[PDB]
Amino acid sequence: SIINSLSLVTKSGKYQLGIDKTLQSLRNGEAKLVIFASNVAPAHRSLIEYYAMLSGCDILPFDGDNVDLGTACGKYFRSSVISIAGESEILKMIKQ
RNA sequence: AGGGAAACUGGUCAUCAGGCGAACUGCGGCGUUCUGCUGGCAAAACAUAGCUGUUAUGUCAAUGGCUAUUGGAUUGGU
Repeated sequence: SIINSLSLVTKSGKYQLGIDKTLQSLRNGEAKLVIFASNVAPAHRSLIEYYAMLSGCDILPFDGDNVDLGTACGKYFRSSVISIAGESEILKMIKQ
Protein backbone atom coordinates (compact mmCIF):
# COMPACT_ATOMS: atom_id res chain seq x y z
CA SER A 1 0.00 0.00 0.00
CA ILE A 2 2.71 2.51 1.07
CA ILE A 3 5.16 1.16 -1.58
CA ASN A 4 3.04 2.98 -4.22
CA SER A 5 4.32 6.24 -2.69
CA LEU A 6 7.81 4.93 -1.84
CA SER A 7 8.46 3.94 -5.48
CA LEU A 8 7.62 7.52 -6.56
CA VAL A 9 9.82 8.92 -3.72
CA THR A 10 12.88 7.86 -5.78
CA LYS A 11 11.49 9.85 -8.75
CA SER A 12 10.23 12.93 -6.92
CA GLY A 13 12.83 14.30 -4.47
CA LYS A 14 15.95 13.60 -2.40
CA TYR A 15 16.24 10.87 0.26
CA GLN A 16 18.76 9.39 2.72
CA LEU A 17 19.34 5.65 2.94
CA GLY A 18 20.93 4.20 6.12
CA ILE A 19 21.82 5.05 9.73
CA ASP A 20 24.84 7.37 9.19
CA LYS A 21 22.87 9.68 6.84
CA THR A 22 19.52 9.68 8.70
CA LEU A 23 21.09 10.73 12.04
CA GLN A 24 22.90 13.64 10.33
CA SER A 25 19.52 14.69 8.85
CA LEU A 26 17.67 14.47 12.20
CA ARG A 27 20.40 16.51 13.99
CA ASN A 28 19.99 19.35 11.43
CA GLY A 29 16.16 19.41 11.70
CA GLU A 30 15.97 18.57 7.99
CA ALA A 31 14.27 15.16 7.68
CA LYS A 32 10.46 15.29 7.95
CA LEU A 33 9.69 11.59 8.26
CA VAL A 34 11.62 8.32 8.75
CA ILE A 35 10.90 4.62 8.10
CA PHE A 36 12.24 1.60 10.03
CA ALA A 37 12.66 -1.97 8.90
CA SER A 38 11.45 -4.87 11.07
CA ASN A 39 14.98 -6.13 11.81
CA VAL A 40 16.77 -2.78 12.50
CA ALA A 41 19.26 -3.08 15.36
CA PRO A 42 18.24 -2.46 19.00
CA ALA A 43 20.90 0.22 19.59
CA HIS A 44 19.78 2.31 16.60
CA ARG A 45 16.01 1.59 16.86
CA SER A 46 15.87 3.12 20.37
CA LEU A 47 18.08 6.09 19.39
CA ILE A 48 16.31 7.15 16.15
CA GLU A 49 12.84 7.36 17.78
CA TYR A 50 14.35 9.63 20.47
CA TYR A 51 15.54 12.29 17.97
CA ALA A 52 12.27 11.92 15.99
CA MET A 53 10.39 12.88 19.18
CA LEU A 54 12.79 15.79 19.87
CA SER A 55 12.63 17.15 16.29
CA GLY A 56 8.85 16.83 15.96
CA CYS A 57 9.49 14.46 13.05
CA ASP A 58 7.00 11.79 11.97
CA ILE A 59 7.59 8.02 12.30
CA LEU A 60 6.31 5.14 10.13
CA PRO A 61 7.30 1.67 11.44
CA PHE A 62 7.12 -0.54 8.32
CA ASP A 63 6.65 -4.30 8.85
CA GLY A 64 8.94 -6.49 6.73
CA ASP A 65 12.73 -6.79 6.81
CA ASN A 66 15.62 -4.69 5.43
CA VAL A 67 15.41 -6.90 2.30
CA ASP A 68 11.78 -5.81 1.71
CA LEU A 69 12.38 -2.10 2.42
CA GLY A 70 15.48 -2.18 0.18
CA THR A 71 13.60 -3.58 -2.85
CA ALA A 72 10.68 -1.21 -2.09
CA CYS A 73 12.83 1.68 -3.37
CA GLY A 74 14.11 -0.61 -6.17
CA LYS A 75 17.85 -0.84 -5.44
CA TYR A 76 19.42 -4.31 -5.15
CA PHE A 77 20.72 -4.23 -1.55
CA ARG A 78 19.56 -4.32 2.09
CA SER A 79 18.53 -1.07 3.85
CA SER A 80 17.36 -0.85 7.48
CA VAL A 81 16.42 2.86 7.63
CA ILE A 82 15.16 5.31 4.99
CA SER A 83 14.48 8.92 5.95
CA ILE A 84 13.09 11.47 3.48
CA ALA A 85 12.25 17.76 -0.54
CA GLY A 86 8.87 17.72 -2.29
CA GLU A 87 6.61 14.82 -1.25
CA SER A 88 5.82 12.00 -3.68
CA GLU A 89 2.06 11.61 -3.12
CA ILE A 90 0.38 12.96 0.08
CA LEU A 91 2.49 11.36 2.85
CA LYS A 92 0.45 13.23 5.52
CA MET A 93 -2.51 10.86 4.96
CA ILE A 94 -0.65 7.61 4.23
CA LYS A 95 1.63 7.56 7.33
CA GLN A 96 -1.54 7.38 9.48
C1' A B 1 37.53 10.47 10.82
C1' G B 2 35.78 12.31 6.19
C1' G B 3 33.29 9.89 1.92
C1' G B 4 27.97 8.15 0.48
C1' A B 5 28.12 3.41 -3.78
C1' A B 6 23.67 -0.47 -10.02
C1' A B 7 26.24 1.49 -16.27
C1' C B 8 27.06 -2.57 -9.19
C1' U B 9 32.07 -1.64 -7.50
C1' G B 10 36.48 -3.66 -4.60
C1' G B 11 39.18 -8.49 -3.68
C1' U B 12 41.53 -13.80 -3.18
C1' C B 13 45.46 -19.37 -4.97
C1' A B 14 40.18 -20.58 -3.16
C1' U B 15 35.41 -19.25 -0.74
C1' C B 16 33.94 -13.62 -0.95
C1' A B 17 32.93 -8.20 1.13
C1' G B 18 29.57 -3.83 1.25
C1' G B 19 23.80 1.68 3.21
C1' C B 20 24.41 -2.64 10.72
C1' G B 21 28.17 2.07 5.42
C1' A B 22 31.92 -0.29 -0.09
C1' A B 23 35.63 1.99 -3.35
C1' C B 24 38.73 6.00 -1.91
C1' U B 25 41.74 9.99 0.97
C1' G B 26 44.49 10.55 5.75
C1' C B 27 52.39 12.14 6.06
C1' G B 28 44.89 8.26 10.75
C1' G B 29 44.97 4.68 15.38
C1' C B 30 46.85 -0.14 16.95
C1' G B 31 48.68 -5.31 17.13
C1' U B 32 51.90 -8.91 14.88
C1' U B 33 55.64 -9.72 11.36
C1' C B 34 59.52 -7.21 7.91
C1' U B 35 63.88 -4.20 5.74
C1' G B 36 67.84 -0.84 7.16
C1' C B 37 70.81 1.45 11.01
C1' U B 38 73.10 0.97 15.71
C1' G B 39 74.30 -0.60 21.07
C1' G B 40 76.07 -5.86 22.91
C1' C B 41 80.92 -5.81 19.32
C1' A B 42 85.78 -7.02 18.46
C1' A B 43 88.47 -6.10 23.43
C1' A B 44 86.15 -11.91 21.95
C1' A B 45 86.42 -16.01 18.11
C1' C B 46 88.55 -17.84 13.55
C1' A B 47 92.39 -17.87 9.19
C1' U B 48 96.94 -16.44 7.21
C1' A B 49 102.27 -14.04 8.05
C1' G B 50 106.55 -13.38 11.59
C1' C B 51 108.90 -13.07 16.33
C1' U B 52 109.66 -15.43 21.57
C1' G B 53 104.08 -15.14 25.20
C1' U B 54 102.70 -11.29 21.56
C1' U B 55 102.76 -7.92 17.11
C1' A B 56 100.77 -7.41 12.14
C1' U B 57 97.14 -7.39 8.31
C1' G B 58 92.03 -9.85 7.09
C1' U B 59 87.10 -11.89 7.95
C1' C B 60 84.66 -7.83 1.78
C1' A B 61 80.85 -6.09 -2.15
C1' A B 62 76.36 -7.15 -4.98
C1' U B 63 71.28 -10.14 -5.08
C1' G B 64 68.03 -14.41 -6.48
C1' G B 65 65.67 -19.09 -5.15
C1' C B 66 60.62 -22.47 -9.13
C1' U B 67 64.36 -26.08 -2.96
C1' A B 68 63.43 -28.11 2.18
C1' U B 69 62.54 -27.72 7.49
C1' U B 70 61.05 -24.55 11.47
C1' G B 71 58.51 -20.25 13.75
C1' G B 72 54.61 -17.00 12.57
C1' A B 73 50.64 -14.64 9.60
C1' U B 74 45.92 -14.81 6.48
C1' U B 75 41.98 -18.27 5.66
C1' G B 76 39.09 -22.42 4.44
C1' G B 77 36.94 -27.33 5.23
C1' U B 78 35.21 -31.33 8.51
